[PDB]
Amino acid sequence: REIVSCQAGQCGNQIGSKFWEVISDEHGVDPTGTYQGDSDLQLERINVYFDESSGGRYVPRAVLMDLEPGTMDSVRAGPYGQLFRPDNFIFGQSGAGNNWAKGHYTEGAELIDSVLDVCRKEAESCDCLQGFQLSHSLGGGTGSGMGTLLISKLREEYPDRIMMTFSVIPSPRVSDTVVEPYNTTLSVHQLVENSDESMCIDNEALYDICFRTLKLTTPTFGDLNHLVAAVMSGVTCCLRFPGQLNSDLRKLAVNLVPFPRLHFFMMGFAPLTSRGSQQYRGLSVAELTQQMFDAKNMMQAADPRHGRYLTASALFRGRMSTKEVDEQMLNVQNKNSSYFIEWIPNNIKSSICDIPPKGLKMSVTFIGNNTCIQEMFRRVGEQFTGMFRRKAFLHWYTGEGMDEMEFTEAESNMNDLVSEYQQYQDATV
Amino acid sequence: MREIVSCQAGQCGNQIGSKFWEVISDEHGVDPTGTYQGDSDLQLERINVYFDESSGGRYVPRAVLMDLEPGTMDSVRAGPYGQLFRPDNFIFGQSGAGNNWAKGHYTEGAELIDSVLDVCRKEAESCDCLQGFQLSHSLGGGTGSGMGTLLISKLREEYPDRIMMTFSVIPSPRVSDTVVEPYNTTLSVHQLVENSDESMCIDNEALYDICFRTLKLTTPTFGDLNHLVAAVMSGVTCCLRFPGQLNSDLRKLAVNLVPFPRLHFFMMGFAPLTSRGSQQYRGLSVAELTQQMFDAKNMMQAADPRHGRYLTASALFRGRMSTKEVDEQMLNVQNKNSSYFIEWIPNNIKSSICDIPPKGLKMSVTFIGNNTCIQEMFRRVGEQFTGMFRRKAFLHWYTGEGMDEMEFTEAESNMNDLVSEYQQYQDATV
Amino acid sequence: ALVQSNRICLSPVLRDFDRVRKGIYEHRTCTRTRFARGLATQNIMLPPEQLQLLIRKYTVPNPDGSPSSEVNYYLFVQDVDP
Amino acid sequence: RAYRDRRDDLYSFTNPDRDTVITPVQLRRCIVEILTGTPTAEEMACLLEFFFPHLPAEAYTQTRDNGTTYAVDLNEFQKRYYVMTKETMLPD
Amino acid sequence: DAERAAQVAAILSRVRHNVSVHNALLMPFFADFDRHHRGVITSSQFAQACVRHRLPLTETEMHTLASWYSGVRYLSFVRDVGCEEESVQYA
Amino acid sequence: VEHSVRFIRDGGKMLRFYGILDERDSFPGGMVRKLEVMLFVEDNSMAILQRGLYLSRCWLPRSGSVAKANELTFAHRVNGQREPDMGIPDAYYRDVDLDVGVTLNVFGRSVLLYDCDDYTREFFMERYGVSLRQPID
Amino acid sequence: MREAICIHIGQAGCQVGNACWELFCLEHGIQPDGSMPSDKCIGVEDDAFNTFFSETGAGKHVPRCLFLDLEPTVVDEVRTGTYRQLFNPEQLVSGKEDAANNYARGHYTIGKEIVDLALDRIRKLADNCTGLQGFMVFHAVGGGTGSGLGALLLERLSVDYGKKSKLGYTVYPSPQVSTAVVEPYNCVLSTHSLLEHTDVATMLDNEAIYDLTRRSLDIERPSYTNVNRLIGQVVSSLTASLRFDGALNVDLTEFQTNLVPYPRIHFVLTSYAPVVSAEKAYHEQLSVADITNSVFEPAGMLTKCDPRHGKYMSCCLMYRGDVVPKDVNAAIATIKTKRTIQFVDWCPTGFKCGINYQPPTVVPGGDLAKVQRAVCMIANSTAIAEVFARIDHKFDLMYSKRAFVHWYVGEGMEEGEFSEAREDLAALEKDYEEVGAES
Ligand SMILES: Nc1nc2c(ncn2[C@@H]2O[C@H](COP(=O)(O)OP(=O)(O)OP(=O)(O)O)[C@@H](O)[C@H]2O)c(=O)[nH]1
Ligand SMILES: Nc1nc2c(ncn2[C@@H]2O[C@H](COP(=O)(O)OP(=O)(O)O)[C@@H](O)[C@H]2O)c(=O)[nH]1
Ligand SMILES: Nc1nc2c(ncn2[C@@H]2O[C@H](COP(=O)(O)OP(=O)(O)O)[C@@H](O)[C@H]2O)c(=O)[nH]1
Ligand SMILES: [Mg+2]
Ligand SMILES: [Mg+2]
Repeated sequence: REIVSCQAGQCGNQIGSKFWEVISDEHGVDPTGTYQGDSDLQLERINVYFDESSGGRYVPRAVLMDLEPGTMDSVRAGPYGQLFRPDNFIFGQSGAGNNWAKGHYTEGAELIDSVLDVCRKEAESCDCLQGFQLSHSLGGGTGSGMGTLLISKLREEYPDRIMMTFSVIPSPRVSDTVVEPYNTTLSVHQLVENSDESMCIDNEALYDICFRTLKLTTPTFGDLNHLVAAVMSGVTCCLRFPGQLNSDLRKLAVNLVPFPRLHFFMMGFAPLTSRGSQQYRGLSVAELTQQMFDAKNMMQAADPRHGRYLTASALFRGRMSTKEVDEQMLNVQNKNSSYFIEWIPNNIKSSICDIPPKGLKMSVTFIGNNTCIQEMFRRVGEQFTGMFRRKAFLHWYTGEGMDEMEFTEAESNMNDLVSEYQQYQDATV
Repeated sequence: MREIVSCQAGQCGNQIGSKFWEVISDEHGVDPTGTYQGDSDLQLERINVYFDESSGGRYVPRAVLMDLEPGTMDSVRAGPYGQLFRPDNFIFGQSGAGNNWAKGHYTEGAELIDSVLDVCRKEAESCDCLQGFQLSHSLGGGTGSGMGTLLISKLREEYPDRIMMTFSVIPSPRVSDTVVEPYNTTLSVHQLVENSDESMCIDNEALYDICFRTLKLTTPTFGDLNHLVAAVMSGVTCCLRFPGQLNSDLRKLAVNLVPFPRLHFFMMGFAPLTSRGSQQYRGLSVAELTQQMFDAKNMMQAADPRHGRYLTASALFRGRMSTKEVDEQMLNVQNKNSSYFIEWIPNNIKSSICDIPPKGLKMSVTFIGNNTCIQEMFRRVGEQFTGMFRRKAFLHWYTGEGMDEMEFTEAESNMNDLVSEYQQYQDATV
Repeated sequence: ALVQSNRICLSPVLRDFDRVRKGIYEHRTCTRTRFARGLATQNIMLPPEQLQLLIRKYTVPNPDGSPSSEVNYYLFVQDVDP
Repeated sequence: RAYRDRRDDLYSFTNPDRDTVITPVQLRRCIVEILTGTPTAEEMACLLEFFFPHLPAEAYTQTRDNGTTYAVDLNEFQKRYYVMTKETMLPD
Repeated sequence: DAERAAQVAAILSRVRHNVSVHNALLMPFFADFDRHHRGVITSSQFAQACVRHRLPLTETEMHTLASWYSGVRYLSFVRDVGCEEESVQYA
Repeated sequence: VEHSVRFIRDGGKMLRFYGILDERDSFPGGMVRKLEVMLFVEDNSMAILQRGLYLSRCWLPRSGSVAKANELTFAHRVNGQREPDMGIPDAYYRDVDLDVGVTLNVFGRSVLLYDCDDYTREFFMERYGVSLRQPID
Repeated sequence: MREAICIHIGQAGCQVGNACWELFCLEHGIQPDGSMPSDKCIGVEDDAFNTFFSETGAGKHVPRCLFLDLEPTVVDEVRTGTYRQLFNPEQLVSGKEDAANNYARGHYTIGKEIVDLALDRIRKLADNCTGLQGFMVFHAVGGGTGSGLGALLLERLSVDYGKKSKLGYTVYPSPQVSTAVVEPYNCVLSTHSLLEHTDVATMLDNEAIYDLTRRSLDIERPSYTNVNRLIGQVVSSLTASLRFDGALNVDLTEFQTNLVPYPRIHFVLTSYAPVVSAEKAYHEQLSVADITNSVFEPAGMLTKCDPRHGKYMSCCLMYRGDVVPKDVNAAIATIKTKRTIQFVDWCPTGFKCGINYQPPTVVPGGDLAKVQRAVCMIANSTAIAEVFARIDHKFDLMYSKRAFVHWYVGEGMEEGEFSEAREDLAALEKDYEEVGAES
């Protein structure tokens, strides 16, 4: 029933802060944790993401992780930053240094005992813990290293619990470091082994959505985090609110993970339109489906046209009829069968939740397994082998308690995952 | 249900479409606010032909704006009814069209036709029953001609069975305000011939003559010109949008006006059209309607109907009028001037009655004619094109964006064949 | 109200009924049967009581003072359609 | 010779008189805009008193000169430069 | 009209300084506009002549000068602005 | 005649007003728009600038509907008047109409004028001798 | 959007640009300080200044201009004059010593040490422009800087920016009045640059403007001030189509395509009307037909070249102000019926028209009067062969006996450059005759 959230790195911490922005907005929770909602449905499942105190204050089931205390300080200085527990701010004195070696092996592992302690405390507090959620970036030091280490430890401790991750992977148009190849390569195999479902986010696609769709001039990290938090909150709408066809967090996993290695998804939100263009866009299931399956609306920088959809899930929120939410999926499958895997007709789950997002009448979140997710892994592998062939930047990793062959192992794991995606894309009946 | 998706290519097409939506929202009782204020249920009965409903109950036109320059986009948006159009239908590029068919059809238009077709496909899918694509453009321009031809070309394969109206403004020597009329018109007509199931030619010189002698106006701007075009552009869909004693639509018109596939070029006319001083004096009747309808000074072409013979014609009569009377007046005009018509295609004229007249008009009629004298305009354009092409002038521009002389020769041959078909059917005998 | 809703023009049909069969160009009066003729040709279905009331109000009196079988349709047209 | 104002004045635009003197407004605009200096009120008051000894204290912040009633020519400017150099020199 | 007189005097002083600096003759430029040698040119004539001479004057000041010398008495204007060959002190 | 008399005396000069157009309650996603409602006095015609041209060169009807100028009978254009007739006299807003604190019916929407520039104030004082109201928030 | 970068080479180019910018500032309402007062509003279409003026954070408007000269007198005069706060300190490049009225000096010795930072400034201006439409370079081929440095800069711009629009407003030597004796050499040598690396060349010689002002402006003794003001009025009339909205809108490439029939043939003569006397009151408002007839009349022409000796190939007319398309078309029809002017056989239409609703603006104390309507002509005609014939006959006369050639030789240019320049000019005259010849 309960989802416990963990937030690693600067990217993960800010994204989680905006996630709790959205969740408190939806559930009518003040910065001081006092309930102010106008409906009983908020209190009826407030416990999923919140825990009540003696005084009635609702504290998030959130844990914060960073080897740099600056992001923790910024979070506490934020508007809803006072909502979190004080002990969940587990921080290191020395920064992560943008190094997976000392974010995962020496400095990350030294501090990870306390984060396992608080995660255990949250798990004990939960009546029937539905699962774990993580938010981080695969290109950073502590978001990648400590995030993967937490994923591994929590997988070892709770084998039968769903474990979402939200990984902000980089793009050529966004690269603001030189070690994305190394960090991403060292993190992808850990995510493959130890995560039930991994949800990919790319700042390039976020910026493309913010300009081409939202018609913004200066879209900031706040707007990007709001966009990702919309999908994060739309994942668990069926858990937190009733609907004619709800879904737990394991519904999506079981209907979108045909094979253990294939659990990498691409995100998508609808309706998404500029403030001035809301006047004409008629809110309907057909328009929702169109913007859902539009390639540019995908907030992960890949083209679904180049690949074939393994599976899909559309979590609709609002008062809409089931006839259209079924017929639109049938229509898109029939008239774009070339974009879906042939040996699995009816690739799309459709879940219905009664409560729509605040300020909207109907909305939907898209969770999609498509083989075009292999293009980004391929480019990251090319970058990784280009840097690794000449031992570039490798001394930072090797001197901090690492070995040479594990890099080859991680590269081989990425290549195996890419090969599996390609051989399921080109497979024929 | 049955509906038309409109496209506006070039600044000419954009302003014509802006005035067309002026008129259409006037008929359907839609203020710039987009809501409905009409006094009749008949306006809402078939308002989905040109409009789509929004979440708030407002109505948005099914218009796609197309120009490589953003200036006409801004002007149309700033227009009185510019608030109706969807901003995502405003497809424009940074670099101007350069007044070049090659620029508008091969290099600058190719990179924007993807977005244009995306918008058109979205509109078509959203529509319950696609019926027609209407385009408004000028063949004498750069992006009105090249990009419009490209758009209709790529739309033809996507929707082969749906009607294709083009409202092409072909320039005239008296209104020739460019030097590449021959090149652009020649490179556009061969596309239109096989990519438009009904083309409708608008001639500025003749609309100006209408404003000068039929209306007696001294200094008119482009406003009443676009109003004149929009009059017929709206009266074509009269039976589509409103009931009548003899209903029709685009395909009824096309089936009754296109005897052979390559003869689908039409000339337009509107009646009545009187000056204010003589407005109260003249008695509006179907007799005056037909008399002005079959008169050259009311036609919208600088082509002389005496030198041609009407293969087919269509009068969309709007208003409450008697069917026997309209039909017998068409019979009377045929009998009075049988030489002006064609013997081997009897019953040349298409009378279609619409119950609802234009607002403020007791009765009206729109005339669509497949007369032969379009061969005169085709011949003059071909003569100018040959004069330019022999001396090679202004051709390095077109060859710059990848075109070759073979395309120009093929376009000239296509225009020659098109004019020769009309020449054959003018003197063809039973 | 029906007239500005449906763009109703009873003037030509009423004029034709005034001048039909008759060498008189215009008399500005017409029979009740021909008034109902014009309304029906314009497709305005009305109750018989309403039609009788309208023709009684717009009828022209005979010189002796008794009501006649003719309706002053010109005043009706002027009052209804401006 | 003058600061920006709603008036469309060549005096505030440039020095139309084309005369070889420095007015208080000219010196203030020179220090602020072309010398990339940002002195405070007291610093600029001291500078203006050093350059124009007879300028009234209320005219330090004035937005327009009174023609050329308070100005320093080339010789006076060179003398002030030599004084500022003396402040660098050793005592004499 | 004390304010107008003071403004006119200041404008004339500025033009006098500019003309003394430039040592430029204004009579041919101003008298080309006087076709009939009547000593009167209109406000546009005076404006174009002063713009020719590039005198440091704006439109409002220049119209004020034309009104003060009102047609414009360009001869008296040149006398007032003064020159080595053409000044009030010359006579 | 009168046209170029106005071009010489009133030609090219311009009256700015600052206005607020409130659309929040009208439709979802409505935004308050800061506009400049600006009147050419030679033609006596208004344009609106969104602070971005909200409204182009046009005469803005008092009723807020240009339907009678769009009338398909070409009675809207007069030979000697560039201004459309609209079929009724004094049908378009004028400078005497424009004032601070006035809600203009711009084509069916209410734009409230809250401020004017000193040039507009001076023009009104010089020609009509009316003191425009002080600006409002 | 629709940005156009102005370049000003040499003293003539600098002064012409000064007039152009003093016109543009008052046309767009921007004061010489660089700001738009909120008290009064001059223009209705905001972003109209974006073509010529770039917005700043503080709210000012910096011109997209490069005043490049090898000598510092005119650039210092600009730095001192009323437009110092308008113009950026950079893009105001002044050298240490002039090109000495020598094409070789300005193109080979002194121009090579200045073209690098000239191009740096051009790049810094262009990267700001996200929708740049073209370059407009003002210079005089008669002088040394405008010839040599102009050629070098045009070559570098052509090789750097590809096929972007390039309008060279050049003050060609006049048939009889002249300033220098090396002017024919400079004109002939600059022809290489004005042919291969100039999309449209606009002749603006001085005798035509002097004759226009002596007659239609009632000014007995005009000057370079009037010359530059008329040139700036022509430039503003050309650019008003893209700056302001109008019935017929044209752009750089829009008129360049309709104006240049062949790559070599891109020299266009210009004429402007109504150049009515602001000295003259009581002036009747001229009609469109009247102004069109005056423009077609060689009296009101900005180039000293009589079109009756040649034939028009493509005429582009910009009608600014309250202009009716039927006034325009009646004027065009009357012009075509008129027989004193002839067109070429292969260009029947030959008429390009652009109507803009903005009337011309008047500078303070300007010879031009406030008019409702005006029309500017850009005419490509075969009659322009005569000015080339005059200039190269003068070149041959002065070159047959090695006069004034040791300066060019010693300033780092080969003797064969003169011969190939003469051959190229002869080829230009020959192909003008060929295109004017009947088919
Ligand atoms: N239109 C116009 N032309 C000018 C102006 N000043 C000079 N010229 C032209 O410049 C030509 C003489 O060339 P130069 O005196 O050498 O000036 P330049 O072309 O800039 O060459 P440099 O002096 O080396 O910089 C004359 O024939 C004039 O046509 C002016 O103010 N306006
Ligand atoms: N969407 C989003 N991305 C962010 C935000 N902050 C940082 N990032 C991304 O995170 C990446 C850097 O991660 P980093 O902070 O170094 O991770 P860490 O070293 O583990 O803390 C950059 O490429 C950013 O694109 C944010 O607030 N929102
Ligand atoms: N009827 C009418 N014709 C127009 C209008 N605007 C332009 N034209 C005609 O279009 C022709 C030039 O087209 P052009 O502007 O170059 O088309 P574009 O390059 O595609 O924008 C001219 O001959 C005009 O007569 C208009 O508003 N109404
Ligand atoms: Mg039917
Ligand atoms: Mg020089």
